[PDB]
Amino acid sequence: KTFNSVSKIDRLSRIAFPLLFGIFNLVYWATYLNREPQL
Amino acid sequence: QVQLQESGGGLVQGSLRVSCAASGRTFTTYIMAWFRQAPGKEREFLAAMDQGRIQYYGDSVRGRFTISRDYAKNSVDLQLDGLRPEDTAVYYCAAGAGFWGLRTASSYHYWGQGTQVTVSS
Ligand SMILES: CCCCCCCC(=O)OC[C@H](COP(=O)(O)O[C@@H]1[C@H](O)[C@H](O)[C@@H](OP(=O)(O)O)[C@H](OP(=O)(O)O)[C@H]1O)OC(=O)CCCCCCC
Ligand SMILES: CCCCCCCCCCCC(=O)OC[C@H](COP(=O)([O-])O)OC(=O)CCCCCCCCCCC
Ligand SMILES: CCCCCCCCCC
Repeated sequence: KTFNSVSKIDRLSRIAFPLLFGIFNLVYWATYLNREPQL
Repeated sequence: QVQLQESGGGLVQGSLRVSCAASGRTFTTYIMAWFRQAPGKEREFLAAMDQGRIQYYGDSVRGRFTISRDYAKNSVDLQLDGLRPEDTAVYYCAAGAGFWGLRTASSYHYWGQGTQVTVSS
């Protein structure tokens, strides 16, 4: 009786999806918060 | 990508008309302004015109320079009369929302390349 191995797609997605989402948040907030003119 | 082309003469002995045409964005709801930069001096405000057809002028060029806008063509024109030797400078077209401004260059996000103007006695 063999069993399924843990999906390498899942294994690398666990590190990829949070990492890319965090980098996107970094870039988005950095490029949008500092946008208005100043005196 | 937004561009602000300018056109006009380069040398006068005198009347002139410097025009500015916008592309890539409709500036109907923006303030369109003309600035001037002489060699060594800082950039200064000549004129501005608002969506409400209201005209603001600098003290140095009040009553001489006349600003107008063609909203259909998305352009701003400046008629120059009574030119003098100290009017020699690079003239810049600009468009903005007028935040903290209508007189400060920092309030205008879009800028033209600039057009040289010279007056010879
Ligand atoms: C987020 C995407 C990340 C992609 C990472 C890409 C990682 C990658 O390329 O791995 C191969 C993947 C299948 O890998 P996965 O871990 O799911 O499947 C296991 C393994 O890869 C073999 O298929 C089996 O071993 P064998 O052959 O019988 O010896 C094993 O059987 P068992 O152990 O259960 O008995 C399977 O469990 O299939 C693709 O073509 C990717 C399409 C991705 C398209 C993605 C489109 C979004
Ligand atoms: C995984 C992401 C990593 C980081 C990528 C870059 C992040 C950029 C953050 C936002 C930057 C920004 O000001 O907006 C860029 C453009 C929209 O430009 P504009 O129309 O606001 O001038 O916005 C866009 O067109 C979207 C920017 C994000 C790229 C798409 C991400 C899709 C992710 C799908 C799942 C992996
Ligand atoms: C990964 C977390 C990135 C956070 C960027 C925004 C922080 C707020 C700065 C005001």
